[PDB]
Amino acid sequence: ECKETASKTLSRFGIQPCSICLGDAKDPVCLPCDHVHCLRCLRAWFASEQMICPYCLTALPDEFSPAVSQAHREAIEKHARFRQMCNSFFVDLVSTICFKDNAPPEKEVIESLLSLLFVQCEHTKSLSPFNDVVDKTPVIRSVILKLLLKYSFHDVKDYIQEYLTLLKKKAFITEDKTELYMLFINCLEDSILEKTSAYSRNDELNHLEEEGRFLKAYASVEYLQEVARIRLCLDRAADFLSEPEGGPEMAKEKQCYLQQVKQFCIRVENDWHRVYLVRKLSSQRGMEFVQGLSKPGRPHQWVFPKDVVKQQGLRQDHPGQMDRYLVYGDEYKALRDAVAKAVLECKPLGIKTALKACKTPQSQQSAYFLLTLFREVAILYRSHNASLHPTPEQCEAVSKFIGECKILSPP
Amino acid sequence: HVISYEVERDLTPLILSNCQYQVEEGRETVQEFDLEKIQRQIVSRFLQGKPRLSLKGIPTLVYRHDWNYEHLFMDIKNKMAQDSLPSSVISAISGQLQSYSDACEVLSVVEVTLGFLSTAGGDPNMQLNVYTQDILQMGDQTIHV
Amino acid sequence: ISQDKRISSNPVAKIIYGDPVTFLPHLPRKSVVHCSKIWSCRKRITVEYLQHIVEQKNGKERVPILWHFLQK
Repeated sequence: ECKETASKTLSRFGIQPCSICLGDAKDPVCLPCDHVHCLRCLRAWFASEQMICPYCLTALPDEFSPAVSQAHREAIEKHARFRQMCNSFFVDLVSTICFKDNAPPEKEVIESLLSLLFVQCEHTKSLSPFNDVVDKTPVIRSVILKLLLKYSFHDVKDYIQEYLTLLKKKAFITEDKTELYMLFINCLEDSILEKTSAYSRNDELNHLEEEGRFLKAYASVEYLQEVARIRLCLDRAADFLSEPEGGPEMAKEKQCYLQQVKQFCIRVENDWHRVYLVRKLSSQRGMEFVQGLSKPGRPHQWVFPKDVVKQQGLRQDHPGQMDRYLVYGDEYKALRDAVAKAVLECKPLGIKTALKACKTPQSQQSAYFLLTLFREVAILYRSHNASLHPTPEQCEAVSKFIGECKILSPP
Repeated sequence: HVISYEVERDLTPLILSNCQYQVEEGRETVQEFDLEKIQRQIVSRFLQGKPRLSLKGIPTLVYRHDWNYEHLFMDIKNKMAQDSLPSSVISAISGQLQSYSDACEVLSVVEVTLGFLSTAGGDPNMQLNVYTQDILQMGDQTIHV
Repeated sequence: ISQDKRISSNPVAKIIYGDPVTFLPHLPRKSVVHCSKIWSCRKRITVEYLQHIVEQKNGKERVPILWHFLQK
C-alpha cells in the first residue's frame, strides 16, 4: 500500500499500464482520454491504419496525432526506476533479515513467498509482492533459492520438492528437466560446500572420515543430492591425489581415502564418475598431463577408465601431442600438413604447394614456416627414440630447401 | 579494531552464498553476482568504522645511553626563557669563588637545579636560593653556596 | 581444437571434446541425469576469480570498497 499510495505526486492521474504494450510506456503520450501510451509501441499497432485504443475502446478522430512528450516521459521514467529499485532492494534486504539464522522461519512464510514468486504467465515479475510489469520469457530465478537452501538439506527436502512442483506447474515450458536439474544440483553443491566444508582442518578431516565410514555403510531430489555429494567426493579425491612428487608420507589417511574412492568407483558400475574425474583433472592441469600420465601400461590406471585405456592402447600410434596453434586458422593447418608430408616423403614440392597459395604478408608467413618446422622437427625429436627422430637425410632435405627458398631473408 | 577474517571461514562461504545461477530458456546459465550486495555484506561484517593512529610502539627502555647536556639545555630553553649572567654577578662570583672546591659545590647544586628545572619547569623569576631551599628541600647547603 | 583430426584420434581427447554417449556405448543411458550438460566440468569461484570478474566488468569505481578489498 506504500507503493499503491506513492503514485499521487509523481503523476497527476496516477501511473497505470497501457494495452498496446501491456505495461509501461516509452515516449509516453497522454491521450485526451487520460491513458499513457507508448509511442514506440503505438507505431507497431498504428502501422495498420486503424486508430483504435483497445483499453478504453475510444474511436479517436484521425485529426489527433499522438507525439513525444518530454515532461511526461521524465515523470514516467522517474517512477519506472523508483519502484523497481525500491521493491528489489527491500525484498533482498528483508530476505537477509527474514532468513538469518539456521532455523527456518515457518512453513507458511516460505509457502507464501513461493506463491508471491508468481504474480497473482505465472512468473513474469521480479519476485515482488506487487503487480509489476511483464518481463522477458519466464526466467527461473534462483536468487532466493540459495538463501532457501542454506539450512539443513533434510529439513528443507519438503521445501525443495514443493518448489520444483510449483516450477513444473509454471507454464507451457518444455519438460526437459536437464537444464534445471543441473542448476539445482549445482546450487545444492554450493550450499553444502559453503555450509559443511569451512569449519577447520581438523573438523574437515573428521567430517571426511565420517563420510567415508557412511559410504562403507552404504529425478528425485534425493538422487540429485546423492549425485552432487559423490561428485564432490570424487573431485576432492582428484585434487587430493593430483599432487606432485614429494608427499610419500601422510599416506595414513591418503591410502585410505583413495582406496575407498576407488572402491566406490568399482561398486557403482558407472563410468560417468570416472569420465568426470578425467575432465576435472584436465581442467586442473591440462589434457596433456592426463594423456601422458595415463599412458597405456602405466601402473597408475585404477583412477582412470579401463575400456578407454584398452581402446587407446589399440590407438597407441598417436600419443596426444595435439597442435594447439589452431588459433590462427585452418590455413596454418594446411601448410603444416603439407610441410609434414613433403619432409616425410623427401621432396620440396609439398611445402611449395602451400607456399604458392598464401595471400597473407610474408612476415607471418615466415612465422608459419618456422613454427611448422618446430611442430614437426622438434616434436618428433622430443621423443627419446632416435628412430622416431627425423632422419639425417630429412635434415639435408630441409637444409637444401632453406637454401632453395629465399623467403627467410633475415639472417 | 583489526579487520579479522579467514580465507576459508568467512570469505568463501559469503562469496559462494551470492554466486547467482540463472537459467534462461534456450540459453545456458548466467553467473553475474550481486557485487553491490557483496560490498554491503563485507562492509557490515568487517569494514565497520575502526581507525588507528601511530604514536607508540617504541622501546623506551630504562637507560638507552643517557648523559648529554645539549639535549638537556634544549629542554631548558624550550620549556622557559633563559637570560645571561650580569657583569656584576660574574665579578662578584669571581671575587668570592677563590677555590676549586667551592666552584665544584656550587656547580653540583646547579646541576641538580638544571635537572629539576628540565623535568618540571618553573618560574624564571624565582630566586635560586629559594628554589633550592624550600622547593627541592635541599636543607644541607653550606653558607658559601 | 575440436575440429582438428588428431583430437579425433584419442579417446581421452574425445572425453573433453565430444560426448561418450555417441562414442562409447558402454556408458549408461536412458536417464536424464546421465547427459553431457549435467556431467560437465565446472570452475570454482575463488577470490581471485572475483577479482577477474571485477576487472572484466570494470565495475572499478562501481564498488570502491570491494575494489580496495580485493586489491591487496
